[PDB]
Amino acid sequence: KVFGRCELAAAMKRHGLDNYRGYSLGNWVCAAKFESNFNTQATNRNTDGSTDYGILQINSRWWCNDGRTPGSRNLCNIPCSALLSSDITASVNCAKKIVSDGNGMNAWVAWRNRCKGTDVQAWIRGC
Ligand SMILES: [Cl-]
Ligand SMILES: [Cl-]
Repeated sequence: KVFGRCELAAAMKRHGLDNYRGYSLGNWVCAAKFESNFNTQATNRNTDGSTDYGILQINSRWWCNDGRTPGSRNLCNIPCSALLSSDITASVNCAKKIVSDGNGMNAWVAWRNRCKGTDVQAWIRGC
């Protein structure tokens, strides 16, 4: 499914992402917009043989297991296929592990390049 902006903000808030590990909700909505365009089924293949999966583009080298990525670590202990559900539970739970690993939201390239440093609260305005 393709979430609307406020629809995703409300779901992310129910799943505990607002201010999680120091990141206000607008960070997570902005991240999803530029990572997946709010589509829970987005996938993108990388040069290293990994693939990024779902609404938050979680990577198959470090975080989820897709069975075809060399050097897999599966630190979220989840099959990547579960991250293509229209229900964001599995992606949120893995995102919480990622953002707790020591480099904050810098794991998300699109967030680093296109959200960080902007007024991210605008992404939840009007909701
Ligand atoms: Cl915010
Ligand atoms: Cl998989």
